[PDB]
Amino acid sequence: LQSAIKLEYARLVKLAQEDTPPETDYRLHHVVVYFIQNQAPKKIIEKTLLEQFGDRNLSFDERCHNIMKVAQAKLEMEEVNLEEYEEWHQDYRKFRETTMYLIIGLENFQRESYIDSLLFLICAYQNNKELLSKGLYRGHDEELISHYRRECLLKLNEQAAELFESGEDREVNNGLIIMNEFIVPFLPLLLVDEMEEKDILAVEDMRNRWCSYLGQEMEPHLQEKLTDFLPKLLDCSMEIKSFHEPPKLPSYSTHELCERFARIMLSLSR
Ligand SMILES: [Cl-]
Ligand SMILES: [Cl-]
Repeated sequence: LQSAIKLEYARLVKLAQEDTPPETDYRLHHVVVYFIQNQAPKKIIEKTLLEQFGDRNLSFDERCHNIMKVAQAKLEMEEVNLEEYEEWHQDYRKFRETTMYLIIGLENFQRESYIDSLLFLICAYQNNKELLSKGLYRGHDEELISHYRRECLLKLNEQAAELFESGEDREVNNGLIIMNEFIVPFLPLLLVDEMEEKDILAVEDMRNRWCSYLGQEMEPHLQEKLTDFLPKLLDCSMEIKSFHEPPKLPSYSTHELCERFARIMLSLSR
């Protein structure tokens, strides 16, 4: 059947146009769905379909063997544009990893493991902005990732402040280590854009919280600690390293990707 590829392409177009609830994202099921929703050239899509049919070497199924030879025939026929071809498949692999960062970030947020959550959400947010640079359908819901990155910062800040309010030397030092390790270094990320008003207000809310302890009386060696810390939190400088190493992802199957995405989207309460 010289048209099995045309049948399959027409099926994926239909899948690509279906309206689906937030837990279901057929871009995670097939690279060609990602391509269709992102206006990939018809030729990029056909080559991807032909290679999915024609890449194998062996078959025990007469009908599939024949479809394999047909696809290998068309593929063997300047029109290749390999850099464009590799670029689209790299973009899809980045979409899958971005999804996996987001899932682990949201899973840990829901478990209230905010230290583990935060870096995944920050990485997901930044990768997602890089995807959406290239088009509207390249990535994930910006307002959702924006919401959880911001709420995860505020909850970790709450955790650090309540440690500080306890007034014990170990807990104060631990709270200040949280602020200096996980929060202060990423404050510039939430100030980059004046249009992102909720992020601006959240940075101001975190800064007010730590300043309001000036209005409280406490052990003076702790007051010296607060006094050295506050300039760090209130600093005007936007100095931030340009590359950050991403947290480690455990190996995962596409099956895991899709199912864990569905499961966290369905249990999240926002
Ligand atoms: Cl949708
Ligand atoms: Cl959806």
